[PDB]
Amino acid sequence: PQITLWKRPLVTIKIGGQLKEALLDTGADDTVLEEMSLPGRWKPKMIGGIGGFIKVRQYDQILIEICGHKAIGTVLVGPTPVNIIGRNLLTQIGCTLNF
Amino acid sequence: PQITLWKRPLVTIKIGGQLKEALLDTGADDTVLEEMSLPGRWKPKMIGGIGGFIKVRQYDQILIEICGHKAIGTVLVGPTPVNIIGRNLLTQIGCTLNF
Ligand SMILES: COc1ccc(S(=O)(=O)N(CC(C)C)C[C@@H](O)[C@H](Cc2ccccc2)n2cc(COC(=O)N[C@@H]3c4ccccc4C[C@H]3O)nn2)cc1
Repeated sequence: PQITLWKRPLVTIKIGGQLKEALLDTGADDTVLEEMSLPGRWKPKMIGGIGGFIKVRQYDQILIEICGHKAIGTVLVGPTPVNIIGRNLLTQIGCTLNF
Repeated sequence: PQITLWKRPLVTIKIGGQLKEALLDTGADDTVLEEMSLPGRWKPKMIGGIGGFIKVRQYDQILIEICGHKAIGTVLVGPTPVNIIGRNLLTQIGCTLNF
């Protein structure tokens, strides 16, 4: 579908058998979720944004369904104040910007 | 035009008679630029992101040209590490998300 930007581009995602809401975010290279229960191993990480840096857990090859589109890829989990879908998954679901 | 997300969606902008590069960013409600010389009055402000909060200067009704599309609107200026175009201007240039 097409989505306009008069409101936040929020979508429903399924990950780890849990349902969540997340922001389609073209300015994020990576996908970052608030703390949640995930299975398997993780690598410790740091990412920066406006405001300063956060330590996150990098999870690889995780399956995620994004407004019904499956994707598999890296998901970082940590103190973000908003669930964010970044370019690493946006490309896999065929998402593009048009103006 | 259409832009895919395998790379950062960076565009050229003109603002205050200066040329800059900026990130098309669907997860930003507002437009935020690194420190720059702007004319006229500004209001003091605070915005939050991943990482913590920043104080910014809110400038209103500023003209900005975004990859050749004019827009007029609020522009926040401050310690952001990347020039960001947010939804308040993305809608004015007719930008949309498609998947
Ligand atoms: C009040 O109006 C606002 C306008 C913008 C923002 S935002 O914080 O800038 N925002 C939303 C966010 C809090 C989820 C937009 C978001 O796309 C930003 C863009 C950004 C990126 C880098 C610096 C400042 C702004 N965003 C992106 C990410 C996650 O980013 C990454 O995937 N990692 C890269 C990375 C990793 C280490 C160091 C620097 C960077 C730059 C990144 O592109 N978090 N927020 C908040 C309020």
